[PDB]
Amino acid sequence: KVLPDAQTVTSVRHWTDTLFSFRVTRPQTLRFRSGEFVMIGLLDDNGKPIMRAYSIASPAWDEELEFYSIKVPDGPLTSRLQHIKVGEQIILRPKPVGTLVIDALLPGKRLWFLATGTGIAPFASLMREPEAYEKFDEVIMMHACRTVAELEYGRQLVEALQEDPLIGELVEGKLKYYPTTTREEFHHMGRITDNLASGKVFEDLGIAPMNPETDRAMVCGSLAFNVDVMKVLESYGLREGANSEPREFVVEKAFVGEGI
Ligand SMILES: Cc1cc2nc3c(=O)[nH]c(=O)nc-3n(C[C@H](O)[C@H](O)[C@H](O)COP(=O)(O)OP(=O)(O)OC[C@H]3O[C@@H](n4cnc5c(N)ncnc54)[C@H](O)[C@@H]3O)c2cc1C
Repeated sequence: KVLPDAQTVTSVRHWTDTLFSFRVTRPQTLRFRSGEFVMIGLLDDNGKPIMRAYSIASPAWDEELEFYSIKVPDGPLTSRLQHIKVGEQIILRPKPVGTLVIDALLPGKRLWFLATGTGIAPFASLMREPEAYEKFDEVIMMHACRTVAELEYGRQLVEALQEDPLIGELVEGKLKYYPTTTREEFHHMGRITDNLASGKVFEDLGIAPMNPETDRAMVCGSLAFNVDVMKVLESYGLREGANSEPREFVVEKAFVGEGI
């Protein structure tokens, strides 16, 4: 059974028939930076581990670890994981890594989180990271999904941040949220690549145009989504970097392959 690096589910919350979030106890010695991912999983029928990469959806200070997950019909992990219940366990490898970290960027004045689908997961972490509002004056969350229902987890998160009297102040008109659908009717629509290139996002939010001097960005989507967004960023004069030589943006795959 689930014994290796076992942690315990403390809460579960379903959002759509393809999306759910959950939280589990944190390993005692685990330390990470907001944005990083880890390996989790469950045993298959024969007792073999089914391991998968997951961004930690909670910020570094949170006492429990949060995850925002797809539900793949017939997906080896999530076909099983979607039916997880409080009190049940999961395997968790306490080896955080990744390049969606503030340290992997040149310091600047504005920070952009550019995501689609479950790619908002590392930004559910980072948007709740103190350092994000310390090192930057403005934090822009662009989230693009096909439907209004897929935006809800993210929408509730940002609502909680903007309303809470304490955080609401600490995040003093710094956090800007721009959700869009690409298929379903919604007050705000369009692909991140198009809304960034056209300059429409700037008019809607009422913000200064993208500037390589000051703007820094993180991209988390399908490989296809990362490619297109890289181009638009580079058109603005921003260059890809990392911990080795930090520049103005970083990208990570929300998953491998084509996507649900
Ligand atoms: C760096 C990294 C971070 C990741 N973070 C998350 C995360 O926080 N939340 C999460 O749900 N998944 C995340 N993924 C994907 C995750 O590792 C698994 O692929 C996922 O749990 C589904 O596993 P499965 O075995 O059920 O399906 P798989 O056998 O892994 O894949 C089945 C198919 O479903 C599609 N798919 C898989 N994951 C997604 C996704 N998240 N969104 C849309 N389509 C998908 C792909 O087309 C894939 O071909 C991440 C992947 C990487 C590489």
